[PDB]
Amino acid sequence: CDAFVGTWKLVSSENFDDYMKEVGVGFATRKVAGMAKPNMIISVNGDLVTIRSESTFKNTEISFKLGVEFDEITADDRKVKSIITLDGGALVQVQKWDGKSTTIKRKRDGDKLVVECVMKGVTSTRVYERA
Amino acid sequence: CDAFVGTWKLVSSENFDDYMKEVGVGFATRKVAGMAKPNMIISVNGDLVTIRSESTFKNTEISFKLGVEFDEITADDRKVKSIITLDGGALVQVQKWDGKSTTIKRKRDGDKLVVECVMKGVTSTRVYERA
Repeated sequence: CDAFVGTWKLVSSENFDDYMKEVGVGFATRKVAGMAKPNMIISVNGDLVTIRSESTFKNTEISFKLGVEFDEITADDRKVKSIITLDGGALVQVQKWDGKSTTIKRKRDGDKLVVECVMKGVTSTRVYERA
Repeated sequence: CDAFVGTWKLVSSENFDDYMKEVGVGFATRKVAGMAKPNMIISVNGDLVTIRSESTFKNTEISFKLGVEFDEITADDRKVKSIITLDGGALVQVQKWDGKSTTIKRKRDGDKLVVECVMKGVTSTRVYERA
């Protein structure tokens, strides 16, 4: 929502390759993804929130209503069911596929946007600043 | 053999966490191993070559005759069958366990010692200089 709207550029990443390993992403896609460093663009229109990621490798885009489950195809090409809710001022996303699940939390920290992704006890943290 | 004897200290590493992932090493051991940066000490006595790795985490040591298969327990605790031969001036090691195999090549490059480890198309390169 409002505090999230804008274009954000990646400043740092911790354990992202390890998170992708746990999600089962293959070596080549982990390599392209780790080189890509995508921007994040968030915008809101009525009750629909859009989150777009743009890079040379892949652009992704999801538009959703908070609290309504929807189909998402991830950058690493998983087809998942996602639900995003607003809790404690953070956007909390749960993605479920093949009996597995991962949580992606997007939260404000100071003037930054922090994305935390958790897959079975492995946590990755990516920090973004406004472009 | 002679060009290999001495104590060597790690200068750089490329793709080692990715190699350990392919060998099936778990997150915590990959983390301790990636932090450890072990020295390598090689010595020869008669027809027995000893290669020792020393770190805060684990010290490992193998003594072997070139061309004779032997039992090795790796730093990540796999129990493997190893054979090391001298080919083209490089020590070439093959480790086999549970129907899998990986090759570790130790070769001189200039004044450096280069260790290349290959597991199903993922290659890691570590470069050492004399201590």
